Amino acid sequence: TLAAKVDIRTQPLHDTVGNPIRADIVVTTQRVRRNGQQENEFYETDVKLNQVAMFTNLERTPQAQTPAPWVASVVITDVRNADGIQ
Amino acid sequence: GGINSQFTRSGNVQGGDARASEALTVFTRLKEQAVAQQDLADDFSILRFDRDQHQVGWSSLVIAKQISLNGQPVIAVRPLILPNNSIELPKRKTNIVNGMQTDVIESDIDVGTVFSAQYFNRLSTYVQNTLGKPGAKVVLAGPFPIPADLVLKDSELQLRNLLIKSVNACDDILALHSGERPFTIAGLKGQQGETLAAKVDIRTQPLHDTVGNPIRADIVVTTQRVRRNGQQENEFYETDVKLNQVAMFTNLERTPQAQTPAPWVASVVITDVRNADGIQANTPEMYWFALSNAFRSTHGHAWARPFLPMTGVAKDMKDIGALGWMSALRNRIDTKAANFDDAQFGQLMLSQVQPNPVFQIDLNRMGETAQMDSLQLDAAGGPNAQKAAATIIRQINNLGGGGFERFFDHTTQPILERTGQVIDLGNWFDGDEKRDRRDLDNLAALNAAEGNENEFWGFYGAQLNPNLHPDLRNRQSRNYDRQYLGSTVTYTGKAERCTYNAKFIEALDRYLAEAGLQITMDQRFMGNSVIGNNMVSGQAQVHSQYQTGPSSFY
Amino acid sequence: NQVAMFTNLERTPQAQTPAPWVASVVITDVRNADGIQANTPEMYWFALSNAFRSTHGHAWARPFLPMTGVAKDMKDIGALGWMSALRNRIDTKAANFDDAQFGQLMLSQVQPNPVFQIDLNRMGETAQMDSLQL
Amino acid sequence: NWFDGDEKRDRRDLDNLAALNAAEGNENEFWGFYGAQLNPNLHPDLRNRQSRNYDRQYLGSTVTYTGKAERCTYNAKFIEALDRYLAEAGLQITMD
Amino acid sequence: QRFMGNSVIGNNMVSGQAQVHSQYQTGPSSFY
Repeated sequence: TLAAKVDIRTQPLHDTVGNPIRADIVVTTQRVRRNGQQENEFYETDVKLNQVAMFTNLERTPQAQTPAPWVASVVITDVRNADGIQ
Repeated sequence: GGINSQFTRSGNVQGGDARASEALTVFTRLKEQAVAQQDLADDFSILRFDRDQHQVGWSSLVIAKQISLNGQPVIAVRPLILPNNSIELPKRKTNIVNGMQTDVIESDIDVGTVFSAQYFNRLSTYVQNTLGKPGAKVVLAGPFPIPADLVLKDSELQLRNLLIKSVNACDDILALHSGERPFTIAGLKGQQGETLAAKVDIRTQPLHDTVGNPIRADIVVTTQRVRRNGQQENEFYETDVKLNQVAMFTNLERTPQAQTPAPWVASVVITDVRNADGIQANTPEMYWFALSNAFRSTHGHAWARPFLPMTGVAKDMKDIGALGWMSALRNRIDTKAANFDDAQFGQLMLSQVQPNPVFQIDLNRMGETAQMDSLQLDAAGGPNAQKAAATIIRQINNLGGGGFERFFDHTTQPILERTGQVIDLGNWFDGDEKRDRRDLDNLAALNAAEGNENEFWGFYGAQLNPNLHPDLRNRQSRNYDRQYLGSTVTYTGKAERCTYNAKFIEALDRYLAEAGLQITMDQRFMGNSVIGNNMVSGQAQVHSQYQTGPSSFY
Repeated sequence: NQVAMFTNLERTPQAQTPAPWVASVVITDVRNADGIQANTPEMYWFALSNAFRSTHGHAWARPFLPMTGVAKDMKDIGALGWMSALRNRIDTKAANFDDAQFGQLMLSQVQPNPVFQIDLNRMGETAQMDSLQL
Repeated sequence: NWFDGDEKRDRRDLDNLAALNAAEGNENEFWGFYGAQLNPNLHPDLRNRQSRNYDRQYLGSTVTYTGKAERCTYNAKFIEALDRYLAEAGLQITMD
Repeated sequence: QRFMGNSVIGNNMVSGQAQVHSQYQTGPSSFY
């Protein structure tokens, strides 16, 4: 089965040339192949496919002063595949 | 997986471990250099245990030396784990329940859990297949991981010392399996009119491991040979007169009594036990002889010496005045004052500290003395409880003649006790130099949190609460260290704390003392401490209704 | 079987680490089940043996804890603080007060072990055993 | 037995804690009440008189005496010996 | 003479408690 794991980060991600990229929320997709008597304890075979880096930002609607004043907008910065996949 | 084989784009990316080949090359060059300088002998081999083609958590380096005993080959191995920071092992998930809600806890995996029975079985099979002997017997000599965040390009001396020590350990285990003369104190007389002296020492800078790992050490007890004759020659020159060294530090524990006995009890923790640098041999009977020096620290209450304030500086991390926060007066006792001195320091220690200490040891299954720490952990409790105790008793009997039964009875007396406490091993870089993570103790936490008792009590419960799950305790301990110490903490391993039996230490000391071992070494009135021994118990002897009713029984 | 018990506090004569007060448990009534119509001497000791079992989890101190909602003020345990180090009484029936420091109070002012006593009566239902014990 | 406002109750409800609650801060009166119970020097009739006066003072006017009883203390070792003998004799009782 | 308390109740005290029915991971060892 395919499982998706969410993650919250505080250190920025890095590009292939060392360029930092802001990333607060990281969503990944993995392959879970846990059978009954699974062998290879503590050893994993590259079970990971995708990775998306996201961070949220707040925008204020122009209403003078029940709806909330602020609206949360999520910005997608980087989309990439697994390192193993060429 | 199959995706790469399904598209097959030209070029290769990743798929390799680069912290094993370089280490192997470095070790081969170091071995060649050592052999060239007539430091070792070309009789051992160095092999690589790749994780990729063996499917294991961590790659390792193994140093195998083989001999022949009665026609049966014997191989001794000293694996060296090689953790890498470029890859992440999958974490371990645990579930706990609180009321109507269930949550998932993500733990972390240490080096110790990687080295399991299956790992050693695969390593032994690989070594047997590589060396050409399928049925050869394989005996472990003690694993020793190489810590991460260590640059191998400029650490040649530590690696060289580690290799020589590994060869020495392999020789030691091979000699023990072959069978040699046990080390006894009867051969330490020297028949030359010398005596053994023990010197106590108080330190402030941490001790260092063979790979630069800091170790906290406040009290150091050593044993030396004093050979000062009449017209002694060689002035200012000394010939390696030193045998043992034990590093100790004290910690305070509070008994649960509501508010004449002192509120706090002092517990002494033994961190490192080692022999002299000159001595290249390590045998089981030397370990107990070195450990016997720990009890000698109570000759003049030397365990309380580090507690007294130093003049001129105040790090405010080990201040003893914080002990007064929970005393009868809410505020703290103010040291660093003109009036304060040793005159009432003794009064404070008498009125708030128990006179007798407690002895504890921080056993580590992955340290330098792993082969004895594992044995003591097994003797503490488990399926192998009788065998370990019998082996320990046999070793103690072998050291110093025999007849240990007159002082101890292992049949109906526990040797070591497990307190159910797990201690992290790490280092935090102070402003001046790298220090040890174990510097944070009960007194340090009390100093950090001036008056808020609830936070300190939460921290104290985060260590030894039996009701709370161990993973939560580890999480709280890792959060508190970050809160207090700093952002430079780097964990390296795990350790367990155990408490020795009170009678066992005294019996061992008395047995060694009676076995011909003689060790020599080194104010305002307060009242009469001897008048209370003589007290009359009795009282002077001088000559100077119950209505009933009918009973069916009689 | 069924045994009815209630605890009472006695004060040892010590002038001012041992707790000032000692708890004494008084056994009032010992009886068998309603269905059983037989009364023999060997059942009395079997029933009385149940009295010692009340100390399995310090169950003798359970009635002392305050009840929520009502306060008859006749069995209040806060009066024990009148002769304590502080002159005033400890104020129960408060938001902060709970079992967290109730155990602390019992440890610091009540002896851990109880005392067993019996109120023998030569004219009660079990007169033939009360007279023998007297 | 003394008739409470709601229903008839038992006279033994008045104990050391009840007397301490009734007398808030006057320690001397409570000490006199405590001595009225187990003073060996004072005669038993005076102790009964004081105990009958204190009950009237605290409980109420509905007290109605019915009999007499005596208090005794079991031996500490006897209870433990009896419990151990019954336990070793094949009796197994389980609870929380 | 004024009463001060019961000096004999403390001699009789129950010492015991009511008697009712109601990990350890290891590693390789060279010794055994």
